[PDB]
Amino acid sequence: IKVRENEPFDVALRRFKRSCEKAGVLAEVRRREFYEKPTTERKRAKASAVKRHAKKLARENARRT
Amino acid sequence: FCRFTAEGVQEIDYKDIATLKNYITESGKIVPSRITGTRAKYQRQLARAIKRARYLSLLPYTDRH
Amino acid sequence: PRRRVIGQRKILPDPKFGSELLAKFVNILMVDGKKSTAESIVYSALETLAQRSGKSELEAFEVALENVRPTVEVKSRRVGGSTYQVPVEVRPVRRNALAMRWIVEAARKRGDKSMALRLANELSDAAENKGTAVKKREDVHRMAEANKAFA
Amino acid sequence: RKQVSDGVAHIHASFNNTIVTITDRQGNALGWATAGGSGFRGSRKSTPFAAQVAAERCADAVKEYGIKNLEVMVKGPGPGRESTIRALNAAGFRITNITDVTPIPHNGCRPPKKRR
RNA sequence: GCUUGAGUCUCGUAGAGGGGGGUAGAAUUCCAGGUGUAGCGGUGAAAUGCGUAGAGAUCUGGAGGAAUACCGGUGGCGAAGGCGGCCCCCUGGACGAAGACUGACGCUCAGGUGCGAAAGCGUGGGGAGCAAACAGGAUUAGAUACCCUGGUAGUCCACGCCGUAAACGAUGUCGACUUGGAGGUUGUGCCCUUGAGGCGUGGCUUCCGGAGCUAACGCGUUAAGUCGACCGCCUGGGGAGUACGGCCGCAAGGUUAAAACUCAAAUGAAUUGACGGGGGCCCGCACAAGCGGUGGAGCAUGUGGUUUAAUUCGAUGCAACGCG
RNA sequence: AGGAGGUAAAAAUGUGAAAA
Repeated sequence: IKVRENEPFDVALRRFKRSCEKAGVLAEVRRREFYEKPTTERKRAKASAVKRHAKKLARENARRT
Repeated sequence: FCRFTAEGVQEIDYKDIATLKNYITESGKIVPSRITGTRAKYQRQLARAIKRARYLSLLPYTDRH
Repeated sequence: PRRRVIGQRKILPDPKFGSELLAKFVNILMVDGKKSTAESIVYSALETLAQRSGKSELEAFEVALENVRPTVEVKSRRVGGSTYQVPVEVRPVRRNALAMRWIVEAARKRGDKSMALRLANELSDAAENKGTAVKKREDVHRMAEANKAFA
Repeated sequence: RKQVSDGVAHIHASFNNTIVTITDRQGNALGWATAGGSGFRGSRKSTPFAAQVAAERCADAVKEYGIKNLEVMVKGPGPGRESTIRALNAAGFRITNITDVTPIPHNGCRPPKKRR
């Protein structure tokens, strides 16, 4: 976003776009707030995501590989 | 997993705005401690010192000024 | 519908030279399973095309085939959306096969003649890119350049 | 006319339409755009390919004034952000700064609720 | 009198603890001025509304207010609710290595009192954005629903009133005992500080489970486990947390709280199939990419309805309908 | 691996006595 690439700007260098803005937070910051509906959503989704941290730490299973 | 003021205790302030340019990312945004390795009360104390520069107009609200 | 694909199919060309290329016209010019009645006609349909457009039967067909040869095709694809279209350029296998589709499609109309002499009109028409089969080839060209909004 | 040399392009964008205002370092804007003034009415009005033609309305009707080296300053949303900007690049101009500067808030006034 | 009970003090730690007041920027809203253009808007789709008065829109500037994107985490404080931009004023409770001191001042507690998110009301305001009732416009069997654009009260502030929840870890309060392992957070001790270190010692919590317990799911050091103490609650569901009266409340009602009456149920976990306009994978011409038939017409045939003496009888999505 | 954007509008009633 703060990119000039002074004389050659022939390639876009669009990697500060997606994980920062233009779809990511822009589909999550505007409406549907209630001040604590995120606490009905952070407690569901991050707990579904911090177990995605933990399920690789319980990795030994019926693979046998 | 880095070394800090855990067992080799130190202080962190607001005046050193160049190092306080590191505990925000390059827009003025305070990155969480989760990525930069630091600790919560070593950031929550510093979060006031971030805003004490933002109250004193040194590290911004936004990159449009 | 899902996994396995066979290779090529095997049709039987005209009795002067082995030509699977020209047979694809002929087998689609084959109406009602009748190779025979086509064999009387598709030679006469090739009698009128070649020496009135200019070339012999090697390259006189692409006078009336490369001019009706498309370059763009469109189809509707949604990933879950507003029922929109995601188009692609088609490969050589289907492209000029679609060019042969318009010519038999133009073969039916313009009726005061025989099937032999109805094929005389459009093959002579498609030779100089003034074909009614080419007219349908010019309609498929305008289904690009504005209807490619999703990719 | 004055043939304004330095311009500042405010692509005041949304998903469907955009009132692009082709300003300068002053702010004065003789050129404009909408994706609705071009048209493609209906579902196809919700396209930044139409904002591209709106940015092509920012790429014509001003060749008389010659809007040289410019700051792309796009505000607002739009999920097709590789369509609206490069048509302004296709004008033959130069983009001095490629900025997606948006008025990002601190949540001062209340938002309503939707998607039911 | 003593001390392991409770508490006080010295030396340190922490933050949205609570009440009030100053003060900043971005976002957005209205408007003046320069430039300028025919569209702006919204959704599953569309329209409403608005714009030629020169809107949406860019920059400078004036006039506003509350919430604080990221920092910010099952982390912190507290009786609960609840409370996070920064600072200031008053003030609050808790934890710990190491000690002194009063010397069981300990625990709970109906009545009574105060507080309590939220909405409502009375007096005067903030009044920008959003927003019950309302109008117009689509979908629609009605839409008096979901949806869109404006907009009354409200959301914010001062003093009182109502004193109510899913106030939910649905688990009251206090104390003791009772394998643990993996992290977050603030303290912190002995040792060589000889690098983000080796090994212990408390509190607040998330996850898996042995002993034990349970109807089951499951709780598991904050236990539904092992015991003792005080207060409160329950006696089949529904009727009803309604009514007469009483305390209180301007109002809206809260609270204590039945009965007649009806049924033989009501309620909860789990088991196996079924169902979803839930999903992944796989298959069938289900579909995408094609040619020709059925449906318009002549002819050949069966049933139903009908008429009639019966127009044998049965079948009546199908897989009965060129069937017997 | 660690994490984000796009993700659903039309189809209702079976109101009643079918098991050792």
